[PDB]
Amino acid sequence: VRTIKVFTTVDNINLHTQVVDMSMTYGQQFGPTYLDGADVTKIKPHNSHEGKTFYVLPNDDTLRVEAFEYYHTTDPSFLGRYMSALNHTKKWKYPQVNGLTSIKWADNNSYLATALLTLQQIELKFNPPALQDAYYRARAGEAANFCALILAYCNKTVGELGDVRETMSYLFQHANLDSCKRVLNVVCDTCGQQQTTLKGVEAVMYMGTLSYEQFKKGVDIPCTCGRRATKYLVQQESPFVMMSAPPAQYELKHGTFTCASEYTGNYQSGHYKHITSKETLYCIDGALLTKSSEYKGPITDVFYKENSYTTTIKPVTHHHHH
Ligand SMILES: [Cl-]
Ligand SMILES: [Cl-]
Ligand code: NA
Ligand code: NA
Ligand code: NA
Repeated sequence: VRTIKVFTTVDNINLHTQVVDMSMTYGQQFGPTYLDGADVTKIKPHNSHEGKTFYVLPNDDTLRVEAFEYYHTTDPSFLGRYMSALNHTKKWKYPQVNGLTSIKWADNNSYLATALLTLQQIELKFNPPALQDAYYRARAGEAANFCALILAYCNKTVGELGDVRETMSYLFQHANLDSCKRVLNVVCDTCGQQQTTLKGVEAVMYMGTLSYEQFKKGVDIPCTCGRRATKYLVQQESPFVMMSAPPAQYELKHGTFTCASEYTGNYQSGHYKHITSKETLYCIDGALLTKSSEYKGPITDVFYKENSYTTTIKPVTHHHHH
């Protein structure tokens, strides 16, 4: 019997010494097994494998705890999905574009590029150590592990079409937003008013208008007493807000927003671009960069800086002048 020593892991930090029989596959001994993303389940150990680290699934109590502590998931397919994605994302390129880590287009990944660019411009701290560690590396230019984690957390495979709003939602669900608070009021014709308080992810996301200013002034909505009704922002406490809507032609004005995403083309037949407001408006499209003084396009998501906002207008005034 010929053997080699290898290490198994679920978090690539805590290692577990193993002695493997070179006459059996990794799968026969460990279950599903990966070497830096590559599936070696059906491969028998090589001499060159000695001392190397292999990912396995969290198939015993120790690994189950290590994987939960690192990733904050007990989804049994998570490690396989992460490794499957990493085998691709490690071959992607991550150019620095206008000082930010982007992603060269591959595998329908434009939604990931604009999400990654956005993260580098808003204040957001991740909760799972896995995302903390990988995002730090991404900021330094080595974003393969971070991108593979995004795929795994969002349950998207490489090549699958993704939505930026949904992707940000998943990332925010794995981020510390406990201090974020939103208070809204709805004026329902002359039938009454209703205030609502939102926290965390729900305090920083809105679907229906791209304009933060319009949300402060008021948006028209239905209520039980008709379509003469107005919803507006009373109070906001957060370091950013994200305003989203179905793609529509929209003008982005320098200095009035932080960054945005555009979706050109048709449904499930299109492409995302990133627009960032710096000294001028830069459009980052993967590895590509252009500039303009004004930008108009089919915008889907706009990000704004915030700290603390409180309205200085009474309900009836928003209802009648928004
Ligand atoms: Cl972080
Ligand atoms: Cl989390
Ligand atoms: Na950030
Ligand atoms: Na950086
Ligand atoms: Na959270």
